[PDB]
Amino acid sequence: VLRRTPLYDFHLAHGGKMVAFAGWSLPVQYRDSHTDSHLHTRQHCSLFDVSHMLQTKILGSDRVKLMESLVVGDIAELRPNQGTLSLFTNEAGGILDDLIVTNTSEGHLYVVSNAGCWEKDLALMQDKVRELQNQGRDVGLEVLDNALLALQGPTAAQVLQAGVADDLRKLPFMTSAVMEVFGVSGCRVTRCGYTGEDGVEISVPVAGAVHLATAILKNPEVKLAGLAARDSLRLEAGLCLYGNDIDEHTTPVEGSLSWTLGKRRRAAMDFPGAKVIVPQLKGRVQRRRVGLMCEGAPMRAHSPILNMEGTKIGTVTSGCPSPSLKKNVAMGYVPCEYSRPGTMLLVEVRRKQQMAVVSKMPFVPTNYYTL
Amino acid sequence: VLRRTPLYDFHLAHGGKMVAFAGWSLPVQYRDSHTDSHLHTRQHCSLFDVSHMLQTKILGSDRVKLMESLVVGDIAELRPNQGTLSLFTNEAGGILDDLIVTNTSEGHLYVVSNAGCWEKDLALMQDKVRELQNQGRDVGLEVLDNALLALQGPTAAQVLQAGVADDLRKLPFMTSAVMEVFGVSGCRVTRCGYTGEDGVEISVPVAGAVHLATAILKNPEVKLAGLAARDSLRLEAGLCLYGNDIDEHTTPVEGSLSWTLGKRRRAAMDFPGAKVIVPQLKGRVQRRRVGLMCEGAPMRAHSPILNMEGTKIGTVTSGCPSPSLKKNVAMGYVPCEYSRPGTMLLVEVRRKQQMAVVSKMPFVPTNYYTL
Repeated sequence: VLRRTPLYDFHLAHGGKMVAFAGWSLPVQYRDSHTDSHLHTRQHCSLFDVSHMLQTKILGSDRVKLMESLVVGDIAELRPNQGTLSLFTNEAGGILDDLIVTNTSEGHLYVVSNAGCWEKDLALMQDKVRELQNQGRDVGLEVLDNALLALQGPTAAQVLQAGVADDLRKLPFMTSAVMEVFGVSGCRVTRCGYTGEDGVEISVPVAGAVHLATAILKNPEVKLAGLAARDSLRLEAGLCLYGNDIDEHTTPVEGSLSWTLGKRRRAAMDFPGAKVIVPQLKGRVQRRRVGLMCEGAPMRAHSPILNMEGTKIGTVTSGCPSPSLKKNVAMGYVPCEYSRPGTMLLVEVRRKQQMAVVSKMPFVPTNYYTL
Repeated sequence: VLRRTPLYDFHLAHGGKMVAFAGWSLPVQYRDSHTDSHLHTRQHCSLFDVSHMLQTKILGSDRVKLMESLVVGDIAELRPNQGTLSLFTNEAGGILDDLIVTNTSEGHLYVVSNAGCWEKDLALMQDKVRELQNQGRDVGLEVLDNALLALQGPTAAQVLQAGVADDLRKLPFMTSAVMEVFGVSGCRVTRCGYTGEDGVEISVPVAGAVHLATAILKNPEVKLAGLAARDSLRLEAGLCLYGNDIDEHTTPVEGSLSWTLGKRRRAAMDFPGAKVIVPQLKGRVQRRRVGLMCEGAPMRAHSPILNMEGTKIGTVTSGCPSPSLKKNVAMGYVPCEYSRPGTMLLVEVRRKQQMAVVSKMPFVPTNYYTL
């Protein structure tokens, strides 16, 4: 039995083709092809339903201490209403999940993590809360019930602007604020996304979720976008998909996510998994996540990657055709000496080797709104 | 990595033999044999750590409507601070989990459900919360972070009475109240248990959990008890163990839990699976959960139950030696014609047919405290 978000009937009413995703029923696409939906997102904007993601709040005076004991980012340095992408890492340096953490001006941390890792992540945070409370510290956690919508694309901001009093130009990439959206009070708008385009994510009380979705969709610039387009868009943007490109068996260094380590904590070697991660940062690491491009048929997950001498050196973790570049793009792991952009490699596609080239990611330049 | 309750160290210092249980680290027993611990519980009182159980609060003016859309009991009829055992059912009439729900004098329902089904149960309630909010109703859900202790036995009330101002003789079976216990304020004490004896359950803030357990244990009447004893006690008491005696393929009627079906609920047919369940109340049921007793080798779960001619008619769901009766006890399903107490049957024990007798449950008379 698949779980349903507050927009379930909304999706079906608009031609959504529902499929199973992390135990939820979500549209893989609607009436337009996922390829056209993908292109529409980069020229205008698309609305995605991400209400299945886990939304939590960390309360208490020791909220930052709790969070930093679990993630690799510089959380203390976050200014009010400023957030950062980060990772949950275990003592061995493996990635438990990727997330976004925001320091709200309400005195709490607002966290959003993967739908497919909600049981694991919630238990992890609960365990830490329990640990700290037993030590007499002040901390707590709340699971939010709000729906979550993502409006992404070059015209996403202007579409939302018609529904908010706040001048969105004051909401730079990775900052957020609580505002009334299209009549719905208590929404949190964050300048973020999973597409590489400018965009916002809206945490909206369920009672007003459908109203908000409809209000946004009424704008000619907007079209709904499903799972397929969401995947091709994030891949072109060089963004990881937990469970595919990174997992508990990959550290932030192997995953080419060294940038997620907080500036202060990286230099101090003070973060979860540092004993394994630091030596890798210095160079002692066996593999690296790289981007790959090729012609012909698309490279797919689990496909072997070989050098020109017939030796298997790695595996593709994600891959699909790129509508924006009209080439096939993919992510995979290869030894460091084969990770330089421009390197030619062989990838098994449909039981036959195809010539591919290592490419620097993102494949499609991002268009974030920064000051 | 096993999750730890706040009493992790407490258990280790008291001789607790830790084992994995639903992803948590809990003592299967301590220094005393589980059979002696069992006998101790029915003569004095034992302390059990059940902090791994899911504790949730349902908020809002429509909290009762929400819970009733998920359970089979008459929740509205519960007096302030009165609770009842109930069941989450699916549209097929099967049971998703058993639970205890209390209608607190505050503005919320206090729910306690199985650790082994927390992911399932939490998702069920959270999704229903969102569905009702979408419909314009007022409801919410909070996951409590408190520990949970159960003090069970004929001298349990006497022991706890030394740590509370409230007159426990005025706290009847299945009623509860917020109290300061042994110096720890904000605890919720409920007159309930999983042993058949008189007893209480104490929801206590993590910060004061160890203090409370330590204080309770100072009284010589008390001895810690683990999982093995917990299981033999509940079985003798005729109490179900979700996943064993009842599951998604057993209705409340087949599971001999017709009493959990609310009078009003039966007439309204407004609970999941009512179309299937209610009709069975007439007698249209193919099987029924019963208690079994025998000598020699213990009856074990999954063992076939046969009539005296040797024809298979059912299956054992739970079984273990009974310290209180000095015989073997078990639960299982058989057609209604063989459910009358005293019925002679055969059970495949250690690959051999062994004679058993259907026994009325509870096997051991309960000692619940009622006015």
